[PDB]
Amino acid sequence: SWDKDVYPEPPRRTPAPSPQTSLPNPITYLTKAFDLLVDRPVTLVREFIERQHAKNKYYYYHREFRRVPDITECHEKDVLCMFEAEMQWKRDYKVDQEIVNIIQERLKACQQREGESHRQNCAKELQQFTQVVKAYQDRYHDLGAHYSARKCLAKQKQRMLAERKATKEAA
Amino acid sequence: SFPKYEPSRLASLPTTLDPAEYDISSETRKAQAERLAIRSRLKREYQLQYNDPSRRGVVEDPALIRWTCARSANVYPNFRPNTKTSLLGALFGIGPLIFWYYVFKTDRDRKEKLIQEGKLDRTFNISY
Amino acid sequence: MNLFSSLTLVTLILLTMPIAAINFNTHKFTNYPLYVKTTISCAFITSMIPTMMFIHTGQEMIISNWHWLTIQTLKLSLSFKMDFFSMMFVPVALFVTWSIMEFSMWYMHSDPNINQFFKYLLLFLITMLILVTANNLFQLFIGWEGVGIMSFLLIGWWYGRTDANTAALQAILYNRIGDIGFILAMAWFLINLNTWDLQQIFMLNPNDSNLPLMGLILAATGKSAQFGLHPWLPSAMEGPTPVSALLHSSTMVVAGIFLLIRFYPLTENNKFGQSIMLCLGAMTTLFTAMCALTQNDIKKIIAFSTSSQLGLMMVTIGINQPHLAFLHICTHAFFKAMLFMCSGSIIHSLNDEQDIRKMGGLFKAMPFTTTALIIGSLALTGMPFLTGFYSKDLIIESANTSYTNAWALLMTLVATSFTAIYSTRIIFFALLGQPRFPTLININENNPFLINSIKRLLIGSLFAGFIISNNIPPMTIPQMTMPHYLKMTALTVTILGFILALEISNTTHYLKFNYPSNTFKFSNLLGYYPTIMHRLTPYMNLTMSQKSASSLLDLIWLETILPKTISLAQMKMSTTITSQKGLIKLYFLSFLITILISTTLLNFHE
Amino acid sequence: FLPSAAYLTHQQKVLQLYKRALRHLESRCVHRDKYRYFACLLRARFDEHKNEKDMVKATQLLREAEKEFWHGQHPQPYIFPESPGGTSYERYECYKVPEWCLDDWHPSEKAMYPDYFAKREQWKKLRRESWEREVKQLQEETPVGGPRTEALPPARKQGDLPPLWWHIVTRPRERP
Amino acid sequence: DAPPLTLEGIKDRVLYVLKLYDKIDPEKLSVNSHFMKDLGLDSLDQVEIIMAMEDEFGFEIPDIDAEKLMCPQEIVDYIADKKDVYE
Amino acid sequence: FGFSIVLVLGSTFVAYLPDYRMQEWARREAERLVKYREAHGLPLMESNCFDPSKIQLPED
Amino acid sequence: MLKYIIPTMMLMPLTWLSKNSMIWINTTLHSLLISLTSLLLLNQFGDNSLNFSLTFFSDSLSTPLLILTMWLLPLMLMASQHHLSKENLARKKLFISMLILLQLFLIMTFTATELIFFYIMFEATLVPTLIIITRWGNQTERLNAGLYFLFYTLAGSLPLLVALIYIQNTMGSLNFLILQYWVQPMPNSWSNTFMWLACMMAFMVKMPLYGLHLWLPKAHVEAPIAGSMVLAAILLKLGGYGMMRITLLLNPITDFMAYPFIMLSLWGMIMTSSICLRQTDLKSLIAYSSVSHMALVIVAILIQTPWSYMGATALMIAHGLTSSMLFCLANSNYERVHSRTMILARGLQTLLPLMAAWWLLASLTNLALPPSINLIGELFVVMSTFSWSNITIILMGLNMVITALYSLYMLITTQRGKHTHHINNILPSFTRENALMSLHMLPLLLLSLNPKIILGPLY
Repeated sequence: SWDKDVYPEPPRRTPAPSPQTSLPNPITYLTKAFDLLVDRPVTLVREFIERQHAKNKYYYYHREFRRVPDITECHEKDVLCMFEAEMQWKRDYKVDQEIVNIIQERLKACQQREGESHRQNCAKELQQFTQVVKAYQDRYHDLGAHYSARKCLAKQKQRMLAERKATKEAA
Repeated sequence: SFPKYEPSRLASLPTTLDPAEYDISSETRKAQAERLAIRSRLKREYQLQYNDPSRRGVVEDPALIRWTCARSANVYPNFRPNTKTSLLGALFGIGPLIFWYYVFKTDRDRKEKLIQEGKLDRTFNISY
Repeated sequence: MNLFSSLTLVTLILLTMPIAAINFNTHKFTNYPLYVKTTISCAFITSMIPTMMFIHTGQEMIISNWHWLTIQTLKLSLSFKMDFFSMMFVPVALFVTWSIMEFSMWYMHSDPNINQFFKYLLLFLITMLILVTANNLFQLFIGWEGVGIMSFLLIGWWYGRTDANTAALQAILYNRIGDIGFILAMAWFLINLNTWDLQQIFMLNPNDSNLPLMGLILAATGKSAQFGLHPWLPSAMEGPTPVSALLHSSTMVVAGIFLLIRFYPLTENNKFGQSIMLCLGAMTTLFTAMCALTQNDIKKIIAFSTSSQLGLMMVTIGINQPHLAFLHICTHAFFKAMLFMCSGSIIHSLNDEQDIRKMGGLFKAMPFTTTALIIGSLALTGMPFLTGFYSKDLIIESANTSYTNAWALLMTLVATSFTAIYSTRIIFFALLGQPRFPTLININENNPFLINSIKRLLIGSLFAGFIISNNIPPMTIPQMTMPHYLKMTALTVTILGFILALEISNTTHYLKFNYPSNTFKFSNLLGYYPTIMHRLTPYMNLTMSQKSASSLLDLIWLETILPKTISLAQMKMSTTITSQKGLIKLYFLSFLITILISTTLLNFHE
Repeated sequence: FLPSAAYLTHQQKVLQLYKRALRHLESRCVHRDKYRYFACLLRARFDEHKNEKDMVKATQLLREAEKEFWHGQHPQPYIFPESPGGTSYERYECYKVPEWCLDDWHPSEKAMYPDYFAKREQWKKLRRESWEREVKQLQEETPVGGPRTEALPPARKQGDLPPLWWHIVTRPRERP
Repeated sequence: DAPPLTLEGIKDRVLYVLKLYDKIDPEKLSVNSHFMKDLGLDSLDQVEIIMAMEDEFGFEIPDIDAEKLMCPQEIVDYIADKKDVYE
Repeated sequence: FGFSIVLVLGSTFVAYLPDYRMQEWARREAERLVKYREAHGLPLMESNCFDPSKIQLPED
Repeated sequence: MLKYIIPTMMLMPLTWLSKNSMIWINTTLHSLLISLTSLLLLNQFGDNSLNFSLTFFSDSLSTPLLILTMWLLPLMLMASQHHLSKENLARKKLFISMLILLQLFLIMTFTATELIFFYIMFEATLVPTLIIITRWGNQTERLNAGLYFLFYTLAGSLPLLVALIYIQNTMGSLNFLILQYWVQPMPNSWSNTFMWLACMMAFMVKMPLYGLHLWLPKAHVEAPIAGSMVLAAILLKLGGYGMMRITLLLNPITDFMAYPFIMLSLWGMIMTSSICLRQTDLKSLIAYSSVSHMALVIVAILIQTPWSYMGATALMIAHGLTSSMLFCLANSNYERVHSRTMILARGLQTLLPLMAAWWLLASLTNLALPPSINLIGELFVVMSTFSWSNITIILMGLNMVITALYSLYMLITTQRGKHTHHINNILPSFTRENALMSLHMLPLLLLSLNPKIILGPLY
């Protein structure tokens, strides 16, 4: 399963079709035949397989980590500090890429659910998409292929120093 | 009623209207006869090397081997660097290279100046 | 929803089992054509159902699974959808190709390589179906190059025949220019919108849409046989006949403009884009219309005809009316599949003489194929309520009632007159005149599969145009308010074209033998474009390949600059050093001048 | 560029002109009856000055005839579907598998076809037995050091097969 | 295409469409007769004859051969060679 | 020993294995972290990945 | 990694003290077992690389290339009979042991922790290939080919050693982590520019780029099939591997100084794809094809995008497989007819009915067929270079058009239309050649199903 609050779904809206005239309705007979020829046997097969699964019990756990301190607390060379620092940063980088993947899947799903009126009830998700992706464009973008962690902190210092000069001019 | 059929390097002059075929020297008759003799001797040698029931492999065409070794290995001799060869070499080898190098310098200087000003459409330009 | 998704996926999955049949064969079949025909019939009869559910309810959907290389901020899966176009197109293609399976049981019966032929043609259907179902743009690219290379193979079916593999090489060359256009569009979409996904791209509306739409125009005019890159189409006709039928009636030629029909929310804007669209469409329409006149082969006439129809569809995209263009795709597909199949019936019945000279008397030589040709070449023009009325005449009505380029209107008008007159001339020289074809005749249609296929497609091109074109939700505003002489003008132009072609026919009845006046040449030699470009650009590139690349730059200059100068320097220095005759006075004078040159000239004790 | 001679003839050149112009008039002129009229007009135009006793006037009229023909040719002439450039032109070159092969089969497939392989064995014995002395003596007996033609002589001495017959007899059927 | 052909059919059809021609006669027309030598028609009309056989049987024969047919027996023989008329 | 034990067993081995280059772990960790950061007010992926409390700029 | 080093040693006396007509079976069987055991390596996960010592360690760039080497060994060791099956037992054993020793130095080179060790095993790979191509070159300019190979690859590769010693004694050790985690930017002086030009120019020689590419085609048309396939696939993709590793240093000056190499690579990619359109000598077309695709690889390495490095390693592996297979089909046709030319060996659709499928499928994997790995590599290189500049995609697509043109001309020239009907010696296709074709193609399609392996460090 999945949380309904990270992959959100609006509530369902489904009409009840009122037939004006009486031919009637080939697809209703065909979907009842579909139910009787497909829906029952696959349900019986899945129920058998689920009983065979629930005879025994496996479990897999989620791997979790700790917070090794910083790269801002590591010294000149000290390779057994920078190692834990940059692996912690690289795992943050992977999980942040997947944050961007989740938001972009939400944008795709808002496109396909809301139909031929795109701009109704997709303003909020496009807003948060441009927000998180503006953060990504600011934070990880223009460093290249040989990122380790140190070019990211150099970009951090250079950007906040440039904005410090900008707000000094704005003072 | 004729536009005289000017030829070109791609529209070949056909065998009908030469019109040098219609005023004939006797030496051209001798030339056509000896050319027929050459092709007849070549076909005779080929057909005798062609219908042997004992022969198994290929016929070893010497003109094809001669053309191949003329085209691959025998280009480098003969050669001398002439004014024409040096001119055409430095034209086809360096000219377009330095042209595309100038246009890449121009485009990259425009792009880096424009993003130093920052007025590009990189509102989201993620997959760089 | 269970039924809808499950039946679309089994319509895709039934076209994998005969490939398993040939791969796991090991004991060679005989009824493999029967197997492929009945599985295509089953695929159509399961593809009718979710379209019926689509019109009955609505309910569009996408499916997307099995993601591979979910690397950066993007991710790509096998992701395909069914919307209005994406499942209103599929039963038409399956129906057309099932009739071509009938006709290719018949026509290719006497060639013992039939199993590999149906393998290739089924695989071609699979690839074009993958092209018309996908929304992931990379999967569209997969279907693109796959139908390009199956087009290569099916054009070059008859090995031998240097015309055929020349044709196939030209077709694959113009398809790679379609590829450079399409990858330029793909690059712009990746770099400016983080993906190639039609949902997100349509979710935004990027306003600087110049570079991608130029790439789309280049890809469409490469794939859809249009001006600049058009002349591969009669050359593509030079292969087998059901090959040409499937390859240029329904599939493989609409895939250029089907991309532009897909990208309608991005080409809503950009007036420059629509201007390029309809200028290119009008240019193709007049050019292949005038080029279709004075052509004396059947298949080249039909190729120029379908190029003119794709020209009208590019006009239909230039005016903001994509759904009419899709309706024209469907009706056009039925129609020219039926026309190709009828001409292939005649050509195999008449010992493959294949040309319009020496073709004449065929009416009452059993007139089933003449009925097929008169229904067809009637339906090509605007006949007031037949299948060819709806699409083409709504196209010219919506083209006339719009803010158009004012010359493209005249081009489409004149080329409608031209398609009237070559339709009349193909009827007159194919069916009507005095019989000019050699004796010992065995004209034969007492034949089950031929009459079943022609029967099925005439029943198609009489009713299914109306059946398709009526029960669809109106996705645009129909114009419906025209003056006089703007609605009548379609029938007016087709009737004046019929009068013009019939008087040209009655002048052909005369005997005068007029000399040509070079417009006859300009319309007769395929235009001067194929001869001029195919003698220049193979000569220019390879003349600069022998001189510059082959002999000049790599071999002779690079082998002089890096090996030769170094090796000659080493050779000359060695022949100056070691060339010493053995006199001792020279060696000790060298020692003495070395001692002096180390003491007083270049100091070593200081 | 012909096997038997070096130059065609004068008459042969006029005759090829007549066949090419008559074929292009076929292709130009449909309905076959106005064709027949124009073909008899062309035949009369050749008849009007056929009996001129000069020779330089003959080549004069021939040269101007090629000019006024190449003015009035047809762009796509109706060539038959076996000629070069035609519609088929070795359509069925797919299936012309030559008969130096078919000896490289497995002997079970050779056990499927007994009689044809036995008769191929006797034809191959007929090839090998009558190759050396007869054919090579007739090819190195009658010619001069220069052959000067490409017509090769028949075998009329006493007995057996003509020289150099194998890859001319055993060619494929051209409609397999 | 499924035609059957034999030597009888090609012989009778070639002799038929030579019999139908105008300025010769079916009275003295054997299978073995020359064109210039005894029928007495000119070489121009002999190439018209060759054009008739080409337009009937549906395939070109070259002028490297069309110099030297001259008699309907060799015509029947040559077209039977080109079509390979046996089973 | 080139197909029946190499190719097919290699296909089963690299068909599925532990999650190569930590992909599905990244999926599940991102699901948990987006659920957390949406349930606690703050915007998901706050910028400035290094805390500006823990930075010292050179002065001017 | 020692568990892969030591059975490669132990597979060498196998070949000596196996008896006559039994060296073959034992070497093929045991090298295929080594290939399975090699495929068991693929463990590499997430954060770090994996360390198989302070001596051996594997990045995820090195894993598919290592499996490619230990997979291309048995394929070659079967590929190299019928042109030395009549030779002596001692010379045969010497050839097979030379291939085993070349595999050993290639594994040494791909799991090289230190760049000094990488250089030593780089030219240790260089050593046996000269002996192989010179002793079994089967043509008259094999001396010229091996000698140009030697002096080009040394005289380019040699000041790289001086630059590596200078980095060794100015920044401590040369483990890739401590070369990493410590690397400081090197500003726009001139000595830094010459150090960059030494290292990058050594690998420029090895790839090759256009001004240094006549190195290659003599060493392929004048060489046996074993030296040809190992030379092309493993040596050029090893050069690319080395440039990928050493480009982590010298970060700022590559923007200043890396424009003319991009230029020479692009324009020479176009000129090389043009020169392999009109040549004879069927073997040479694949050689200049390899020059074109590795010029594309060089453009991909010198621009420094993660998309570019993923596309680079995918293009490396796919082109290695495709060019090695296509060399092998060229040798198959040369064993059919002793020609080496192209316009002679015509026909071959009628005869040899199954070989058409392998020619077509190899030509389509060279065509950049879209689900294949070759188009994945070329597509990501095109994406990255259009991010580099908006104008250079014209050269990429023009390369694409000409590449499809010459590859499909190479298909429809040799194997389309009419046998020359004077050949009459070609036998039907053996099971060996088709086994080799199936060993080439089927890993490429099975990687086309799941390409998460071959994408490199920046997955």
